[PDB]
Amino acid sequence: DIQMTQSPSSVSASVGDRVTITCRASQGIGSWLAWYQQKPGKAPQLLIYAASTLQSGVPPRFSGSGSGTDFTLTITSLQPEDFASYYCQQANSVLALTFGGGTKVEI
Amino acid sequence: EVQLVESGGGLIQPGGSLRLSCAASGLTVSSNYMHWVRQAPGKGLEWVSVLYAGGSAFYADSVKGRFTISRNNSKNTLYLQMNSLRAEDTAIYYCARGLGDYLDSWGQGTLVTVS
Amino acid sequence: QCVNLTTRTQLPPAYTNSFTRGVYYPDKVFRSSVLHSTQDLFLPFFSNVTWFHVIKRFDNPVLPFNDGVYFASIEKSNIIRGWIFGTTLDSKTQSLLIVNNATNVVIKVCEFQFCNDPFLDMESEFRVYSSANNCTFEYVSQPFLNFKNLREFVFKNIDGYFKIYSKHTPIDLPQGFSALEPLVDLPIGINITRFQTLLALHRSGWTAGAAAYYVGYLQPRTFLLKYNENGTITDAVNLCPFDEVFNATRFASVYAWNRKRISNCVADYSVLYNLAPFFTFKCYGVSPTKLNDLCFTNVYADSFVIRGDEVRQIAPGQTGNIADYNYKLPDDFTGCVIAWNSNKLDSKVSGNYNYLYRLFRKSNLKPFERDISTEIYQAGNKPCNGVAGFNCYFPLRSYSFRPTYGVGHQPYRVVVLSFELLHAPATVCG
Amino acid sequence: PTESIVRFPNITNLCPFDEVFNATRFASVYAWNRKRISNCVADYSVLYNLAPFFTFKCYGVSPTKLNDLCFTNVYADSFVIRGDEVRQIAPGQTGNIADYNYKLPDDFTGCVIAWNSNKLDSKVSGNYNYLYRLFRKSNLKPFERDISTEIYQAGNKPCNGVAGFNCYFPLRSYSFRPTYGVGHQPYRVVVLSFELLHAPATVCGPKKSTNLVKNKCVNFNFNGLKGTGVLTESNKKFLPFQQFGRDIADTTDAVRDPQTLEILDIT
Ligand SMILES: *[C@@H]1O[C@H](CO)[C@@H](O)[C@H](O)[C@H]1NC(C)=O
Ligand SMILES: *[C@@H]1O[C@H](CO)[C@@H](O)[C@H](O)[C@H]1NC(C)=O
Ligand SMILES: *[C@@H]1O[C@H](CO)[C@@H](O)[C@H](O)[C@H]1NC(C)=O
Ligand SMILES: *[C@@H]1O[C@H](CO)[C@@H](O)[C@H](O)[C@H]1NC(C)=O
Ligand SMILES: *[C@@H]1O[C@H](CO)[C@@H](O)[C@H](O)[C@H]1NC(C)=O
Ligand SMILES: *[C@@H]1O[C@H](CO)[C@@H](O)[C@H](O)[C@H]1NC(C)=O
Ligand SMILES: *[C@@H]1O[C@H](CO)[C@@H](O)[C@H](O)[C@H]1NC(C)=O
Repeated sequence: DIQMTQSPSSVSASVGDRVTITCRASQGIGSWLAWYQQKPGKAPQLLIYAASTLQSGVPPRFSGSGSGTDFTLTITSLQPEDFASYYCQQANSVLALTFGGGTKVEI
Repeated sequence: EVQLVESGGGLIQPGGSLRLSCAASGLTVSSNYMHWVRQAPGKGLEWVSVLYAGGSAFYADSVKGRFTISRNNSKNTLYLQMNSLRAEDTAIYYCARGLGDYLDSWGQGTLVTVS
Repeated sequence: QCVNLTTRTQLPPAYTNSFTRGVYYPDKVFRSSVLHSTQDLFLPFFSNVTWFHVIKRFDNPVLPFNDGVYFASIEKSNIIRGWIFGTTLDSKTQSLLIVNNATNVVIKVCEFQFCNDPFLDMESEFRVYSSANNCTFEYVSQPFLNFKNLREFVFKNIDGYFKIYSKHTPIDLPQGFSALEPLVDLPIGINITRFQTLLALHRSGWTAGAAAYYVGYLQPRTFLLKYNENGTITDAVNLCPFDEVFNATRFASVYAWNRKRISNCVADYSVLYNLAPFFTFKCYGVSPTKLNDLCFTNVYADSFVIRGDEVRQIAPGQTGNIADYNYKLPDDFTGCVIAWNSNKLDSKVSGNYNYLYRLFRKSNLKPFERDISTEIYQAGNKPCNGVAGFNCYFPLRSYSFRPTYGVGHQPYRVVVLSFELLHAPATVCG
Repeated sequence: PTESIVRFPNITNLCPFDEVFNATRFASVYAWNRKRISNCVADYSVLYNLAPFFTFKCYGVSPTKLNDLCFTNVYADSFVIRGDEVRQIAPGQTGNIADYNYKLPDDFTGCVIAWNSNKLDSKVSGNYNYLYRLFRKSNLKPFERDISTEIYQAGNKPCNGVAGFNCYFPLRSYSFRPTYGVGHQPYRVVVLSFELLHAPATVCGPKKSTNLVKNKCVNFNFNGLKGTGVLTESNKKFLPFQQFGRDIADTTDAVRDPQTLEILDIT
């Protein structure tokens, strides 16, 4: 019924650049988006929740802005420490979260 | 200040019975939702299983059957049990905890292979 | 497998008198030298029957079976074979099939798919039905069989009984009197409202001989029967203002659903039965058609706003977060739930935070119970005194509304009507 | 009035009556089956030693007089219904069940048998093996089959199939949970309808043969009909279909006994 997809697949950029990674949704989700990181061989970590707020302990680098469909993550400076994957989480009334593909950032 | 431990990995034949353990540290599993997630090599996360805080469990269309979850409050350890598995079902498994519409707690995993 | 015929000739039907036809034994009892009166479906004297002649001529029309039929047919060389009784004559209904071949007589009822023109054709061709899949009742009976032969048949369908009447005797319709003894009683228990006959065609091709049969109607009339010593028959003679709860601008909270009690009026369900915007009419226990007939002693109304997901999840066979920690339906529910889209309103420029619902609870919630979610929630070993900690927080959450959601991801105006049974007198019955 | 004269019609091998009872797969309430049972032993007395009835109310027939009446026509039916609607089987009762699926006529003779089903017909999942009818434009004739698959019409707008609001499915399933409730527990109902008509008996109970005695004023029992009188042959001839006769005063004066097949005038 619902499926998540991501147009970018592998974007390479320097520290002073914008990755411009977004997640495409067929229907509109209102401020219920979260972005995670997948480190190869390491446990995942939290970045944001509900696409408007910031989780405690997360450095102020990952942000987001979007009402229902167009969500784009903005990074002021691309640190070398957080080089992992990106995933978009959207849910209906029940807690049925949906995940799409992963985007890899390389030097 | 939250951590999770998992046990039960090993060698399991296809179409067999395997039991998984997830002991929460510092949290009581009877007052919050349990979450399961998979990370396949070269793939991403997707729904596995979520246990409610009460006596009910939610499954997807493909995993509607063959699954039976009976948590134990004596040791605060989550239990996952299945009776049949396929060749495409092997990856790393994580038990997780979180609030509504987003999950926070994570941990390590146990790897199982079939042939 | 059927073959259409295009050589049929159209002629107006003819009529024949029915002086002394349509008399049978009222019951299996026997009486002698005594006059007895019965109230049963007979054929009144000096009635009107329709003259059908077969000779090419292949008049096989279809007539409705309003009441019992009297079948009189002068017969030679075994022209007619049987009759078809059925409502619509298709696989959607059960229809009879009577055929008497060269060996025996079989009575089979199934979902026979009769073609436009069913007939029969030594005889080795039977084009009557295509196939059947779900039928059980099958019966096999003994063979019942210048012109010199006449047959009389009377078929009645009362109390789910199919009684056939047969009489064989040697000989326009001749004038005379004869008996008609019952032969076979069969409890088919099926609805019959139309009938048609069967004609057999002999190849040379498809030739029909000189045969004729009569179709008559039966009417209730008392008759007198006279017997003798030999044991034979000789001769016979204040409305509720529902617009307030169905057109209110604002509703209550999801968790704090409003409780209302309105009574002392009549139930005019046809007012909201013909409304345009609503499309959900799910009901359990009591059918909506009967709902305007029976009397209910309790009427309850609920006022809350929620999307169609909870409208579909209100059934007790499925659970959910709201269905387990906020509001659940009792297993013995007999009411109905009505919801409709309200996308024209309740959508401002910014999000709306006026509706909240519960998320976490220790156990299940008893139905139709009022609960206030204002205390802090604890999950770890150490509780908090209202502190928004890592494990301790407020279960309540806000709502986000935009005009660009999916097909079913929109809030709906939901009203719940519940019916209860009690020994108290009903305050609303109309 | 010392002893009888003739015996009841000859008995044969006992019918497989254990097939209709103790069943594992019961038919639907609307798709009930019919079968013919004849020419065998009437053994309804063992049903008391079988599982208890608790719904053995009958109208017009005694519960323990079935041995001596020997009804000639049987009608075995398989019904499924909940425990709340077991009291709706009585005739002259309205309701959706008693007007859309099956109803009892006023002149009905006999009674039905129902019993609890707590041990079987229940599992962890819902039992969706039985369906009923809820919507029709007309009522029911007594003892009339009703197999419907066409969609119901609700309004002037035609419906090709299922609709959200315009039309509804006429068939609905059953929800039989183990903890649903005792009042909603499904009950298996079997129908045993009689005729109470003087007919040539083809099935009867196991009785004792009696030698024929004539010209004696002793009592007799002809197919459950009692009386006193003398037996004497006459010159009247009866049709093979006809069995007995009646006079002007509606008093039986003749009977057709099995096997021997003589006149045996009552008085
Ligand atoms: C029978 O009906 C036809 C027309 O339907 C009429 O012409 C004829 O006179 C009628 N016969 C009798 C005996 O009433
Ligand atoms: C003839 O009828 C008997 C029973 O009436 C049936 O068993 C048999 O199959 C029929 N034969 C043909 C050729 O239709
Ligand atoms: C009717 O027959 C079809 C086979 O053509 C079968 O699939 C279906 O289940 C049957 N229906 C009933 C009620 O037996
Ligand atoms: C009645 O039967 C007797 C012999 O039993 C016979 O002589 C007489 O002709 C019969 N009556 C008629 C009207 O045939
Ligand atoms: C509610 O209002 C609409 C139009 O505003 C009207 O068509 C409808 O009949 C009203 N509801 C009732 C119950 O009168
Ligand atoms: C029916 O089943 C019960 C189960 O215990 C059994 O006792 C009884 O004998 C059975 N009925 C017959 C006629 O065998
Ligand atoms: C039998 O069919 C007729 C014609 O369609 C209909 O009017 C009548 O209501 C039906 N009877 C039953 C009991 O369904």
